[PDB]
Amino acid sequence: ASAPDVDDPEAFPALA
Amino acid sequence: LPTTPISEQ
Amino acid sequence: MTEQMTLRGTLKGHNGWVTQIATTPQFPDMILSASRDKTIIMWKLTRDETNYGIPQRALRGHSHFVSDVVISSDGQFALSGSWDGTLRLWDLTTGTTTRRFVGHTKDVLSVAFSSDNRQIVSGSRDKTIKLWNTLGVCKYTVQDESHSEWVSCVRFSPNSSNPIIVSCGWDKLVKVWNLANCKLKTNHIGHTGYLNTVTVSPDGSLCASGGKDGQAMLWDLNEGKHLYTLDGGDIINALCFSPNRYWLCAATGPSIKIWDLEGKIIVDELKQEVISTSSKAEPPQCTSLAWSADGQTLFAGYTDNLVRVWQVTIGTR
Amino acid sequence: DSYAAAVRRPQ
Repeated sequence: ASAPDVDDPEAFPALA
Repeated sequence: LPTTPISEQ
Repeated sequence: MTEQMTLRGTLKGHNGWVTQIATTPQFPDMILSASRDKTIIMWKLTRDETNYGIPQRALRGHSHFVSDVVISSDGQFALSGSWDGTLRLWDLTTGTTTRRFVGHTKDVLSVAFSSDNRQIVSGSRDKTIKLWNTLGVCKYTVQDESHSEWVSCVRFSPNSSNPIIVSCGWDKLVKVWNLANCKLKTNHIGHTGYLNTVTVSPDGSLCASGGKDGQAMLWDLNEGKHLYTLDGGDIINALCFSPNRYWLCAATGPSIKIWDLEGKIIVDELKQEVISTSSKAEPPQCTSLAWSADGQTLFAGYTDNLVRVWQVTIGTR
Repeated sequence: DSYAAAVRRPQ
């Protein structure tokens, strides 16, 4: 699998 | 066992 | 007026080895400490004469030794790892596990929070590094070019301009990973023993590694070159950079050695007040270190279930 | 300066 897109906001949601 | 610190890119 | 460190007090309440200590810049009066009693104590720094701090809350969800704990930038959450193989995200307001991170098949040895808190990285005894999001989903698993032994410490670089992850392991290697593609960037060789900890300076330009061989090597993270090696003289269990001074603190055996990075000299050596007892047992080992937000206080965890507090006092000559 | 620069400075 390719490395996840860091800038992608849905792939890496903010912590809240 | 290493003797000197060597790093490679 | 050389700076010196004095014992201000100890934090009591843990029932196992204090494995990690975490502090947050947002809350100067709150620290977290993991332990082998499977709990994390949230402390209240009362700074009273009787006690420097008392336990305020306990995070009780892990079924084995808690290895690592980190607080969020906001200071409201705490990520933790354990020998149960899972990570737990704690809401510090209520003390409940918001989320669980599953996928590691062996004991989790280190967990780190990204600078922007949008990424999570963990190292485990199954020789792999896993990258998670805040929803508990393992986005990537680093198995190519990974450590051949246990991954003992994983850290993020505070510099956002340099998105890298530093990782040490028992294969005596320090690996720098490019976070953009989760691929190996540098491979630092030179340690003759297994590595226990890696720490990155507040500017994300220097990395310190240490472990069994007792040597604290400093590697440039901008240029990927070895810089200096400091003789700890004992197994390095924890490493820390002062947030405001050019200092490197190492938990070498039962004592803590502070090094002035400018002069490559020892500023102070923090030895516990060894009682004049006939016991031949080795003194407790310092296993964790943490600097406070302002950098005037240092918290050290030991194998006698205590968190000793050291103050940066201006010592007149 | 930087932390790496501090180490780079000769004693």
